[PDB]
Amino acid sequence: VKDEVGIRAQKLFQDFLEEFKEDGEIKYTRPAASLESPDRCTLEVSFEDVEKYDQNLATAIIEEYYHIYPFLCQSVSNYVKDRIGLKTQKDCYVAFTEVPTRHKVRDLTTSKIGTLIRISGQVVRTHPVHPELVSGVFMCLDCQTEIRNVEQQFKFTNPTICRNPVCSNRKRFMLDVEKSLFLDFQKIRIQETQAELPRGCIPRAVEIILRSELVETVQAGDRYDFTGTLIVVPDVSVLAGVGTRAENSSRHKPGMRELNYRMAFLACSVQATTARFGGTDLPMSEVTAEDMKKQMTDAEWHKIYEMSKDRNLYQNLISSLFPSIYGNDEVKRGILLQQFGGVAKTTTEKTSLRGDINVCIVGDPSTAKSQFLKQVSDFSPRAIYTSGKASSAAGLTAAVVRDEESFDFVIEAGALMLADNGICCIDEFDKMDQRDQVAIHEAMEQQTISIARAGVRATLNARTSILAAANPINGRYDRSKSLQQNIQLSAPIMSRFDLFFILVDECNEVVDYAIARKIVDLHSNIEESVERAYTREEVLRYVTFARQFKPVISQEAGHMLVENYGHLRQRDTGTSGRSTWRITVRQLESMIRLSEAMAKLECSNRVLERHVKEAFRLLNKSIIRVEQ
Amino acid sequence: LGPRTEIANRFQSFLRTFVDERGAYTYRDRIRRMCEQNMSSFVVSYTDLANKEHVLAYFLPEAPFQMLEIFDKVAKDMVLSIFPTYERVTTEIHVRISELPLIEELRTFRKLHLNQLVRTLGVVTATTGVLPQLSVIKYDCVKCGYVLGPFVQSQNTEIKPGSCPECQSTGPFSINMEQTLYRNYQKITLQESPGRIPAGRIPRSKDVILLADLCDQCKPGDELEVTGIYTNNYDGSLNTDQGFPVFATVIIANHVVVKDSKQVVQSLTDE
DNA sequence: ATCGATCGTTTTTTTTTTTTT
DNA sequence: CGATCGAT
Ligand SMILES: Nc1ncnc2c1ncn2[C@@H]1O[C@H](COP(=O)(O)OP(=O)(O)O)[C@@H](O)[C@H]1O
Repeated sequence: VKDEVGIRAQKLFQDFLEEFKEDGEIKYTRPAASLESPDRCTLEVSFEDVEKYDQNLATAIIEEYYHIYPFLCQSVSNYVKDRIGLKTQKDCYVAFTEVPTRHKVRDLTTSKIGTLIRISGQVVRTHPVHPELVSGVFMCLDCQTEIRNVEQQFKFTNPTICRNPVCSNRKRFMLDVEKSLFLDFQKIRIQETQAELPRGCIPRAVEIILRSELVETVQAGDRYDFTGTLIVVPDVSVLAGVGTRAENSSRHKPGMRELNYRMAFLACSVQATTARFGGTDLPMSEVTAEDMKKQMTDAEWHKIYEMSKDRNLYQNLISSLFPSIYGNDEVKRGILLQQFGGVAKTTTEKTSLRGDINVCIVGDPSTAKSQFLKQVSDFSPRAIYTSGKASSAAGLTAAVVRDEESFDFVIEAGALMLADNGICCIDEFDKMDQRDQVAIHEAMEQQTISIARAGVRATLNARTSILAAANPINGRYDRSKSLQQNIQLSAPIMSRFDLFFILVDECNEVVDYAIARKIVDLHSNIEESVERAYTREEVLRYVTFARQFKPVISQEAGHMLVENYGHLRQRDTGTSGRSTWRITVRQLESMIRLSEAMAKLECSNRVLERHVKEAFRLLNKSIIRVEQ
Repeated sequence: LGPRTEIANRFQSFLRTFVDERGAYTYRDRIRRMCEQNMSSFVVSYTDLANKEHVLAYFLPEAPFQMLEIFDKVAKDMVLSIFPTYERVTTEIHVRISELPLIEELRTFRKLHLNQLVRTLGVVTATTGVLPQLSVIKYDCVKCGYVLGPFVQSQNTEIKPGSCPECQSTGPFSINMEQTLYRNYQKITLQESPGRIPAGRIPRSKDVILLADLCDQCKPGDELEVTGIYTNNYDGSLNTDQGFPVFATVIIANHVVVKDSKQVVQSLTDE
């Protein structure tokens, strides 16, 4: 038999890593040790390590793989047997990696089979889980049916001759779906590499298949690294293949099937890169291996305590993410509270209670209100941005279909709608048509929305806050008309938005030259930016930690937010004579979570009356800022 | 057997022994209340089942089929024995469960879930109308002109014995359109809700079977909770194959629950 | 067991009307 | 074109 060399090879590979494999340690025993209890049968193996210990079985491997492949499972079983009292339930999935060579859709021939190569592309027109009972039990009819044999080939054949008797050799027993061998896969398609975009021909597409553990972790918009298991495809029928046809015409002494095979492709490894984030128990670049609530959730307390303790870190952090930017210092402190948590109570079945807050920008032209947010897509997770007219109202809705593809009417998603716990802000809120506008009129507040005309019990939900992009009528803040005529917009959204912070433009020479003095350290290609206080890694980790705390109110300003709000509406008892304005409890709700988040800054629970006072100050800022 | 007799005995010494509601147990009398309204859809508590004897949680999944059968047999042998008055109208029974500490969303169930205890929900979509199938195997001999007789039926399998009044002969035959037992039917097509999707792509779906007792309750776009169990058509055409078996999956309903349920609904506390 | 004579065997289409946003 | 079925 051919591959007994491969048998002994991975055998003594085990026998070496049965001892140490890496510095008195092994990287593929503790994965197997976690395996031992549930026995899930997936273990990736480093391809480098074949060249480390086995001394270039890569070329012993990377051609006759498809035939050798099954012997690796027997090898796997032999591994698990040595130290575990073992039954042959064991199996072999593999998710190979540590492989160098990266080829594409063009170097395809008869000579490319049985390899392990890594390849990318795109993901399109996905398709579902569709099981397989590959195996069973089948022989003659009478008694002699105990058949756990090798009958699991792709080309399936109930017909078997016999095991013990002289009995039927076409009349089969019945089937076993009970105590036999089954498994799963799916099927999707892939387009040409967007890293390899030549002219002329189409995006030649490949067929693709996935084993058990690979499943439902592919997804549209993602590039990959496969195995190189190009196939002889056990196909059944096709046209246009009018080549010569053959079949075994046996010995003369004193069934048919037309043969035209097609191609597909199979793979048993994935690194869905460019699509990987990780929360806080992932060890980052900067860590501190310590004990904590969880693994690395705040094990950098050794610093994050410090980043939660200073009375200076407020302003320092206000200045630790605008190094390349200069403007007012109010949104530079308020906008983070949009990204910073809210309330997060633990309370009744009254109704959904919200954590997030509406947020706005207005300003004169060319003020880099865009550059505030152009980065934010690159900044936060879940929170990817484009414009609203960057798509249709198949941004909010999906693309409305009136032709038959699966059931002839499909509006079940959107573009705003898939921003769950991230914001997908938009620009140009003034000239956009009043369709998504009145959709947002309740989709921001009552985050539980429906449609008709194509509804599969339409109940969708927004999840996050927003960033606005207004601009005045004349392009300038010419004080010649009221704000209600300066923007020519509605009331309730001007109250739904509990925070405005308009950016006004002027002309004073020192300012503009000071900006160019920013530019002094924008192209000094060494030192083209300004100093900082806090690195990004610790910043986002502190952010990722500061939520898990259960913020609380028991504070006399919590008792006497009645007092500050009574004064809020005492001074706002007017705002009715000269160009009347409106007060409303959304303002209170917003101040509440605002004060709460302002104390969530503290890495502490339990609201303090300082936070109320600053929140009152800021609300006063916003409302007097609304003053004409 | 000695032990394999004790299943029904456990049911019998359950339904009139495990008692709550401050005495005078439900299944002492709830079965009576089922016979009263002429329902034949008694439903069982898994909570209360475990509160009596935990043993039948592991003795289920090896064949919940036979568990359910060996239960409803007990319901008959109790009912017609104490209510022989019953023995005209329907005289056939099956039972239900409504306590499974689990919701499997769709896109969650795989080859491990084969032919065993299940729960899941979804949304209804368009499906068939109202039809029956058969329930018993009987044909008619024509060599001797006799009846082949009634024959024991397997779920989707042939019998064909030689034994019959025609000198156990007459391989050929014909079949009648009467003297044989029937069974209503209806289907469903289950989709997943627009709330609990993976947030923006096409959804998944599998089909579900309801049976003669179970029809004319559902509708397109209705609220639901079902135990069901995982099916397998055992061959969607195995042969020299695709790059893939053309297999499929269904769920067969044991106990369906509506989650709207806009009728007069609740049981009675004793006080 | 072997050969031969018995039995039974079938598949092909593209486009127009009213409806909904 | 395939399997059944009978005898030699
Ligand atoms: N403080 C600042 N920091 C960095 N860039 C600035 C600053 N102020 C103005 N700019 C520049 O001014 C430009 C503003 O244009 P922008 O406001 O995006 O146009 P629009 O007014 O159409 O939104 C940006 O390209 C930005 O680089």
